[PDB]
Amino acid sequence: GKELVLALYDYQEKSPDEVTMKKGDILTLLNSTNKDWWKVEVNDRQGFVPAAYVKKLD
Repeated sequence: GKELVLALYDYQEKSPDEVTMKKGDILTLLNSTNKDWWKVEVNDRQGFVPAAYVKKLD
């Protein structure tokens, strides 16, 4: 019942509520209620990244 997404691109956080990811990272999806920005967990950090830059795996 987990929810994982694949990072399709690098993304560097540009705001306090964003988080950085590297292409190929496997992120835990926390909140996908917004169509443009998804909240994800990238290890010990959480924050928003662009929804289009990740892909649901499950």
